[PDB]
Amino acid sequence: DSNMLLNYVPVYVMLPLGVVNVDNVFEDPDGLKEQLLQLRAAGVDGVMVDVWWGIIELKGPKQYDWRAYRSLLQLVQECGLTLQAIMSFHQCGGNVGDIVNIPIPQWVLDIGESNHDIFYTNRSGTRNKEYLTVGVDNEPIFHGRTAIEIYSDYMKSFRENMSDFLESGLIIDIEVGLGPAGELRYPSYPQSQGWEFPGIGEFQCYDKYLKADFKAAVARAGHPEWELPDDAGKYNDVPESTGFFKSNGTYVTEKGKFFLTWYSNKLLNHGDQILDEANKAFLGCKVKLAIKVSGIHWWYKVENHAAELTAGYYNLNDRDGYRPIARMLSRHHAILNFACLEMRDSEQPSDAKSGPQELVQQVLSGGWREDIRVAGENALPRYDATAYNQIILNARPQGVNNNGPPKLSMFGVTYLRLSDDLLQKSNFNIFKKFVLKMHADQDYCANPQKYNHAITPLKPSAPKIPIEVLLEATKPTLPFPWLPETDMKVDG
Ligand SMILES: OC[C@H]1O[C@H](O[C@H]2[C@H](O)[C@@H](O)[C@H](O)O[C@@H]2CO)[C@H](O)[C@@H](O)[C@@H]1O
Ligand SMILES: OC[C@H]1O[C@H](O)[C@H](O)[C@@H](O)[C@@H]1O
Repeated sequence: DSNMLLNYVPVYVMLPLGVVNVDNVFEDPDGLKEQLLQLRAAGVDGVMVDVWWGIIELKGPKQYDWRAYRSLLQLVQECGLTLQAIMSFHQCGGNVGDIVNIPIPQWVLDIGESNHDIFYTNRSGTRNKEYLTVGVDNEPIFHGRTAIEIYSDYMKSFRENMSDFLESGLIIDIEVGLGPAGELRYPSYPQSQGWEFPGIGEFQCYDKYLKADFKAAVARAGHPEWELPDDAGKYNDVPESTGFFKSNGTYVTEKGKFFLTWYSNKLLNHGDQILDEANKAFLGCKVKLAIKVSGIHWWYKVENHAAELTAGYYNLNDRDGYRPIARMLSRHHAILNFACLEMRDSEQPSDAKSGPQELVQQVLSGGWREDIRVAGENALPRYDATAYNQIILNARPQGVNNNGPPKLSMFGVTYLRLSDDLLQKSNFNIFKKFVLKMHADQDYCANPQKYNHAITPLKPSAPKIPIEVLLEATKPTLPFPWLPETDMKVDG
């Protein structure tokens, strides 16, 4: 058991969307309690929850109401579960699975009415109101504050008002929301605008701030006449139908490469700058910082990787678009939370040129190569053994080490999502086996220190890493070898 415990990978479960409604009311504590108690008995280590900005700071600037969430955290603590708190600076409602509508603060939306450019904008000019464009990160246009200061003040307020829960070790990590669905990405595949899998998506850098940023950048590059992509097609196009993504297309020209570098760099800096504020806000707290990276697996199997590119991940067969993110996270001692841990290529339609298995291997490998912790989540609801086995495989790519800790292991997996369906007899029985196998056949272990997941005070961010150094991580590397199947299947 001893050596097996060092192979233990913690399992968390996402709480239902809207547990705290838009009116900032913890609607059904009794119902939730019964569910959490079932998770506790099942061996689950903790749960994850969105701490919605649009709910908390709804009244106005710096008018936070943490009461309902304090009641939620209190219940979670009573149920013997830890918590992964997401600083959700995005809207719930327009992405897959969003069954509740929670917009960002109305007072922010009011400003957006006078300044439509605070929203990510596509070439056609459609404004996406689910998140504030990186373009206004440092624009003091929100009643004197910049978007990043809003995020900073929010996290500081969270840290002080939840000081008791933090001190007791209830919160294991702060998932810093960095864009749509809390992920560090552009809203390139908006269901709200008609996008449907596996559309290549669209670049979202047309708001006046980003556009001006781009124009200034190209001018300094000696090409002031360069314009943003105008041949990348539309949301539901396929790569070959566009002049930008077709073979020998614009994406490989000097202009295209410059744009893609600029576009993706905006995300790297966005995450770096906001994480700077997160390290400040939670300095000294016994919690770890983490960010979420979306798994854009469609088109991964074609040389243009169109969907990843429009999403802001400049990843190609000869350019690693994720390792730079991992390197950026290292200075913050932050965790890279990646999705698609449950997917297998065979489950995707052939016309999508989907490579979730390879993508996961690349991202996790890059994280470990950069010596950072990598965690993850299943992208879509799954209750089957096939899904759990794939997650367990990714959790320990080279299996269990009976002689000690595994060389490779994810830092944790958060399951989407707690629901009535999950708790049904058969589904829950399979889930319990999933938890057991993730735990390397060991019983639930209340003290993380036992499996080398000790919680220590968050330290200050290490020195800033120059963009040039961050981009050195674009150098392609071989992924770590993966077993074809886990050695710890939920069944046989
Ligand atoms: O509650 C967490 C977030 O869940 C959804 O976003 C998921 C998305 O469903 C999944 O496919 C992807 O892999 O991860 C994201 C983030 O966990 C909601 O759409 C978000 O609003 C929530 O914050
Ligand atoms: O809506 C976005 C989702 O579209 C599809 O379901 C993809 O399979 C999934 O990976 C992605 O997150």
